[PDB]
Amino acid sequence: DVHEIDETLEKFLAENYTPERVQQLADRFQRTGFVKFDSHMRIVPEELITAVRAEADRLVREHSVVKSQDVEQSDLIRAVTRSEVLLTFLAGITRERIIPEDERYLITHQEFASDTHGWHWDDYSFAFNWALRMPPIASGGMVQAVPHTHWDKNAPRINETLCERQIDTYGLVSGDLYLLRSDTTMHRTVPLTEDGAVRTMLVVSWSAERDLGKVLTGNDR
Amino acid sequence: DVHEIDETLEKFLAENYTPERVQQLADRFQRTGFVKFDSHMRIVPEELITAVRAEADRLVREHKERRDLVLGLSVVKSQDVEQSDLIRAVTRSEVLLTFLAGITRERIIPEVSDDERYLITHQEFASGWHWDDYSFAFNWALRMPPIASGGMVQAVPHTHWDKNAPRINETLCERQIDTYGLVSGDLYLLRSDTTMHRTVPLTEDGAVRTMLVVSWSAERDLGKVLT
Amino acid sequence: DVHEIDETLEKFLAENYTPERVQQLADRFQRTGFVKFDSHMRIVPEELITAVRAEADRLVREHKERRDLVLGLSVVKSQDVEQSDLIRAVTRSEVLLTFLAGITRERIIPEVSDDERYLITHQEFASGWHWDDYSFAFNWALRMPPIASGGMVQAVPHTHWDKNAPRINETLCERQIDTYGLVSGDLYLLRSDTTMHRTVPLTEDGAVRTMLVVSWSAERDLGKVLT
Amino acid sequence: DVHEIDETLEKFLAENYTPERVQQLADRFQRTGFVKFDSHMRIVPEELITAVRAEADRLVREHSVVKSQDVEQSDLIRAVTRSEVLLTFLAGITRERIIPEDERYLITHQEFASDTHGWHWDDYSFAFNWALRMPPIASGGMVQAVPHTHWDKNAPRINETLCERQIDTYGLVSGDLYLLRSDTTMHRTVPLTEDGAVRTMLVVSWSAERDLGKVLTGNDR
Repeated sequence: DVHEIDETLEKFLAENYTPERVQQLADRFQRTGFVKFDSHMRIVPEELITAVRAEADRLVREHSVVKSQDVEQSDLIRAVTRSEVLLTFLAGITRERIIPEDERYLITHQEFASDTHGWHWDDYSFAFNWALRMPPIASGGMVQAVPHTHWDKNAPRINETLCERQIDTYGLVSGDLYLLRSDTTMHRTVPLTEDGAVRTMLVVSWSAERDLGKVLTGNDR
Repeated sequence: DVHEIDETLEKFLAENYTPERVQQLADRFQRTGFVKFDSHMRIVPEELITAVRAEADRLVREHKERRDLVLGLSVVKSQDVEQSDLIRAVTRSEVLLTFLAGITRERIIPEVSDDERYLITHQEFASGWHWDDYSFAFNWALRMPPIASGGMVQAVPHTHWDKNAPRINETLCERQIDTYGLVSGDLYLLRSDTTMHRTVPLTEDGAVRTMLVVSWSAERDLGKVLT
Repeated sequence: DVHEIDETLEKFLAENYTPERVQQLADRFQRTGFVKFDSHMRIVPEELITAVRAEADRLVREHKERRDLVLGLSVVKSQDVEQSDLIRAVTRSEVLLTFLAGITRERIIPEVSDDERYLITHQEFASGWHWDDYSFAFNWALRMPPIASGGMVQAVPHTHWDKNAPRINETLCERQIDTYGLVSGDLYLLRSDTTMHRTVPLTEDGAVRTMLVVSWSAERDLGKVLT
Repeated sequence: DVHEIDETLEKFLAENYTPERVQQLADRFQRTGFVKFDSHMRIVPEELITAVRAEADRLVREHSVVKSQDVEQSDLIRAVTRSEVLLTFLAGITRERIIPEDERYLITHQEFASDTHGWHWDDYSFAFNWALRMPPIASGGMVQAVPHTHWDKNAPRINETLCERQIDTYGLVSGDLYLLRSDTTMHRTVPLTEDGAVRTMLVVSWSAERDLGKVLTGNDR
């Protein structure tokens, strides 16, 4: 199945997306920092999600959090998460070039009550996440997002940021994907409420031109 | 002071509120379920807040001592709070209640099932989402930790408590959360039956949070009990 | 049909609404001042809408003829609309009113000063922001032009009419405007005393807009008159 | 006074703005498409606004709308609206390079009832506008804005856009300036309600890198 992934996605995307539909998602992505690809808005065909899930549960059995270099050992994940077809398509949503170049990958695995990935920003512009396994909404695990913010590393003022803004909450079901503007959207996961609530996330980090400019200047400018 | 309290409050409110300001607050209360009375919007003069804080501190210390002397987050129950003449006077003031009814835009009935008229909570160590059974909560944030330590109030207005399926997390997925920072001495009025609300957990021991909570009914709550 | 109307409406509502759906609409009505009953949320069956549209068309044509025969945007006044048995039956239906009171979460009183119980407007040529004096407007968008021609409803909830200084444009600067597209046959319920609202101007001759407007009171409107 | 404008603005901005304040305005600009520089948030000292006003009323006396090449004849307006100090400062708000390069300038002048500049988008990323004269709010003339939208030139669907979004309204007083993200914020002016309501606007259009890329590709990509 390898190397044919490109044609498989180019066909799937071309059949399911008009340019106008992509521009509506671009509007939503700019407004909210967040686009969810659920069963009503698939971006990757179901067979490849089951495959990526299979690869992730295998890497989880040798962890919980799986660090980037371990995740990078999967050839399927590298092929999908760097597919020029997928990156070009998603740049219609970001309305800017995506640069798939560090901590490139990560697999979170939550299970015990109060499991959380607390409020934070990331140093890169984009997060492309696969919610391979998600507990029911009542068990927690939703993503929460505060767009149009920024990380002041000398005084992040997370709680004062919440007082100035409204929090969006996104429920996820197993197999959902989502794109996040991870540098200006403060985000977190909702703590798990039960033990035995399995939450497995593949996180993929990409850059924009602004992230290359920050590297070249060593400065937020 | 006794009936001097009502005279003090009437003069303070008359000196500080225009009809237009009251209507602006009423618009905010309908829109958000929440109105904060802070240093830029006092409703009770600062001298009375200090006195109410002293009374709440006394009740908390006495409650803690009595508990220690019997049993070996503290919560002062309604009947114990009610014994404070000062707290009873300010929180049942005809002047304050009538003023606030201009913001609720409906009658406030200072009657609730006795066990939940009043409450004082005092939190000293790091330690959820709900609705109440009555329309109004009038809360005195007598002592608040830094915003950075937590303790904010969060609110989701225009919701409802389905007692058979509360669906808190599904409600969060459909709505946006508002967060309100408080500092010591702030008061707030909350539409507690249609605003899903919680206290933000404190994330640091030694952050002290002392709240006086007062529950009031509206006409809908009387009817609900009757049917 | 006569009392067959109430039986038809009861069965239609019972078949199409769960308690959870009604509470969701009540949450939306409190939050936005507005609930649209469109093809995905019918409240009156389509056959009755067609019949009400035919009656409104008749009243408009008869009104226009009578005016032409005396004098040489048409507006059918309340007393003339009231003569339609069909329109009177559907708009005063105990079944419909009781159902909608689940969305308002308060009693609906189908009484208003007689001159403004009912209204039919009919607009045929290209041609403002206000509040009403009563809590509820139940509107039948019987004929609507394309959205591109205008005719939407815009709304700013959680406001109030200061009759001495309405300050429409200053209100707009403080709030966000909601816009609702309508197609022929849509109905909507509006909290007309706290939602500043307008019809979007039609920007094309030959775009036809026919509306049946019904005003209802809440308990606050009875009290307001009495005081 | 000419040529000293740079130092005059560099001093004024450095005394009145911390980097943190600029980043809060950046957050607001991304969220809303709109930052207002009123008496509480001046960007240009009062003496230069009175001067620019003086120049604009003169150009208005020989118009109403004053086209770009006529406006360009004013040396003061060119100096201020291309000041490297101002452009560099404002790029802290846009969080991207501003390119002051076509219809570079425009002076609208409204006066009779129902005067309006109807709903539209612009072809450039930024509008830097000077509300030199504004009637009272009750006479109209406010700016209205719908951010996170886009101009589909084959079917702009303005009214359907309003049905999907909320409208922001910004009141302006004489001397207010504002920065607008003019390509993704649908915008208009509120029609004047009285005759003799004088509304004089200087509009300055700037590009971003995305606008140069659209030129080079002839395409929205």
